[PDB]
Amino acid sequence: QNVWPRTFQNADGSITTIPSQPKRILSTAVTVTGTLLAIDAPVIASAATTQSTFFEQWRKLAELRQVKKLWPAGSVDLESVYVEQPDLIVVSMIGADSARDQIPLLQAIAPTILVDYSDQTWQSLAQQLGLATGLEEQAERTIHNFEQWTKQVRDVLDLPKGRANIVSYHGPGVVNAVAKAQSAHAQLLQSVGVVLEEPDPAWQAGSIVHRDFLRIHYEHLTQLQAETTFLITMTDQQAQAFLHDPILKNLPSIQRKQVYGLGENSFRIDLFSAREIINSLLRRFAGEQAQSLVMPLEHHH
Repeated sequence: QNVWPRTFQNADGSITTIPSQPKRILSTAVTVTGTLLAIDAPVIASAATTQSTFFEQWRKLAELRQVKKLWPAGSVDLESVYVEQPDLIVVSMIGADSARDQIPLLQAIAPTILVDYSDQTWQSLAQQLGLATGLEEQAERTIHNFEQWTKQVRDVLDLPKGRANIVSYHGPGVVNAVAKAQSAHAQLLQSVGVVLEEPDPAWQAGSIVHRDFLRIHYEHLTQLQAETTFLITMTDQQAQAFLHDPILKNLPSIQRKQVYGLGENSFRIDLFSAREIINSLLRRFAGEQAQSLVMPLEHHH
């Protein structure tokens, strides 16, 4: 019968023994909280962004589930963790929201696990979170339902002819970026039928490398060939700056007026920002097939 206690494999190759199924999960990493919510884990409290907020893709869901907002990233409050009486404490390995250095102190309060969201998809992260929480079946269900959804959406979209690129636009005089072939963004769009133009890895600027984005000198933007451009972290209103950038006036996507914001929450892909992104593709490209496939933040509360 027993699958508790169990031992969780932390992202750094350490381990953490979890004596019983956690029912009071506290997240020290605002980024991880999105995926805890995605699999309906019993999260009772979560740390926040440096700006003391929950990520907007899921904030409303966290508030609805009464997830207590804790400290802003960068100011881990060990005493508030003690107060929450957690039975599982979740820490990220890499990022502003990472409480990795506090693991020894955290482990003194409750079983503390270490996960990495920076180097894998939310889906891969969801599977690991399922093991830590006994929600393996829920993780798979969430992942699979989502996959089936993208298959359904793929069938109803009427995308522009040709290819698209995925750009993070900051304008002239500054490093810009293009989504890489293995990025979560590229995989998501490809899953609903978008055919992508990939960036030249030679364009790499500086020494900071990320899984999702190739960082590049602004001047390389003029070399993009795709007939469509999707803009990271931008609304269509904000996209105007890209459309009206005189240096970019010859881009095929600008010539065709096929430049589209991926939305304010599209920097990082989790279930909820992915949902928003896919919803925007339905509304733009699926016509009156669009609405019935649009997915809410949640339903059947």
